[PDB]
Amino acid sequence: ASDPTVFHKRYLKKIRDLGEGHFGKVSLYCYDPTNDGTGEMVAVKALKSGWKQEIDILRTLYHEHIIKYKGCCEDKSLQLVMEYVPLGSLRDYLPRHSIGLAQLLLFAQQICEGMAYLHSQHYIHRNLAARNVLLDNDRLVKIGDFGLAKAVPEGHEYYRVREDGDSPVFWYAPECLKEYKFYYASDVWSFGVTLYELLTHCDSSQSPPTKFLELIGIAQGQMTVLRLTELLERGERLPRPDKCPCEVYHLMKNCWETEASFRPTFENLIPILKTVHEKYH
Ligand SMILES: CC(C)[C@H](C)n1cc(-c2cc(C(C)(C)O)n(C)n2)c2[nH]nc(N)c2c1=O
Repeated sequence: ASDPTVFHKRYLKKIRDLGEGHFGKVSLYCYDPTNDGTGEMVAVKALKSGWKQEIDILRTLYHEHIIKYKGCCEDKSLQLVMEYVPLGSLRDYLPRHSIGLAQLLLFAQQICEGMAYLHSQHYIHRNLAARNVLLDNDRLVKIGDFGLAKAVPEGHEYYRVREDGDSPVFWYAPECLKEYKFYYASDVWSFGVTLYELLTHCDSSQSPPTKFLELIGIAQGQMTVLRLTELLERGERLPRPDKCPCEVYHLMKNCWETEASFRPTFENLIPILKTVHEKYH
């Protein structure tokens, strides 16, 4: 008799490494607390100011399309225990599997469902990329890696953070690149980029950073963020992917409205994506 959210190191046996989450390596573990021979698979992220904020946030969320908090283990450091999403990320999935257009439109829809909820709870994700969206057994999107997620203070529209280390700047709106201000609408921009990725089946050669650097026309370096910002401010965007319908590119372009106030909300995007998914099913 005790708290299920408390995980004990003696019953966690590591199967393998899964990947590098932002601010923490994720691994796969078998948790057999009752020694019944089977236990359960779980994902475990090792964390070292806001270095716990991913646990603080993710434990307050309950939704089918957001990866589910299970508990913690601190037997200095901390291990976030999450559900194991067994098919991994879309970035590594889509290039290795054949996937139709409607199925892609359905993954996009699910992301919006999860993100509408997230924003309702007054959080921003700040890391919405195909790489951080995971598939379960039924090919259901679970949104993951809340390493950069923040609580938007109440009454406010954005949150200001200048990340001392790496961040996904090729998924980031100009206000993010320029003012380090992250609105709810900024996550919609990232979703837009995430949908571009979907439709390119995450071909690395067509990936947002590959594309954006070609368009900038200058080699990667200290001035890139500035040039990317000036490029996006001139209204250039990622190209319509091959065999992507015009109507679906328009959706991406609307999520890519330069000024953040003119972008769709995740609420607004849900009916639209259902209707467009229907049209191509
Ligand atoms: C969201 C990413 C950044 C992290 C690393 N991540 C990865 C996985 C995963 C990775 C794989 C492979 C294909 C082997 O690399 N699989 C099958 N699953 C995973 N599963 N469940 C989770 N919560 C979870 C996760 O967070």
